[PDB]
Amino acid sequence: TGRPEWIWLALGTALMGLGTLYFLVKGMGVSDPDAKKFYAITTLVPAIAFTMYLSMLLGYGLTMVPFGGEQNPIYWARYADWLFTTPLLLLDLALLVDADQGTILALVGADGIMIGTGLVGALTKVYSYRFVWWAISTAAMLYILYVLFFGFTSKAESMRPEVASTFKVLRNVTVVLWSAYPVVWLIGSEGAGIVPLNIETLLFMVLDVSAKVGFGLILLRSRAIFG
Ligand SMILES: *C/C=C(C)/C=C/C=C(C)/C=C/C1=C(C)CCCC1(C)C
Repeated sequence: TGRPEWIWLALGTALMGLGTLYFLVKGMGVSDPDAKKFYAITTLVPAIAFTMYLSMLLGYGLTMVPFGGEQNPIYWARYADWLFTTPLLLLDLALLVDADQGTILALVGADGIMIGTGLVGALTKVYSYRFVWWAISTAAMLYILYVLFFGFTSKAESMRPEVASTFKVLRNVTVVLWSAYPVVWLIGSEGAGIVPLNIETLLFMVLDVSAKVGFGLILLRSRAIFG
């Protein structure tokens, strides 16, 4: 069907795949138990993204939703990806600063809410109500970011310098990249329809690769994953 955005879905497919393979090869060679746990989690992240990117490329995960007097193209496949990838990334961060079980539960719960309401909003047929779900989803995102910035950064002060320094960089990459998603959603096809789907796809691809492969390289190349 040659939709304008396929080139970005194809490029995201390739980068997510390359990233996954490389992390897989690199993780299989490691013998430290703790480093292996980080490797399995981190490898799974782009592996999942890969499948969803490839599916969308082949014409799946796309549904037309009515609102604003138009049949708007909505890629729901993105939420099936993010439902599992975002909490795994949070787990990597939590294991890094040795966060408590209660903290992890709250972050994942908040993450599930962010993705769930995000998807409900992306499927809502009442234009103005789309933004109510988006508002609720962004709020949950802000809760998560608050915890990583105020809770975790504090927690990282119990760890060695290199562990705290690695966490700060990953914390900063996450805060910057994650905060951008709601904005893209708002001005894109899911929201105000200002930015075209092809460009929107290009934007999500850059953020996704960065948030997963970029994040992954930073973490797995560090000495912080060793027990
Ligand atoms: C690999 C994917 C990552 C790191 C995805 C992060 C996605 C977000 C932080 C998404 C946030 C959203 C909102 C705040 C509100 C509207 C809908 C979402 C799900 C796009």
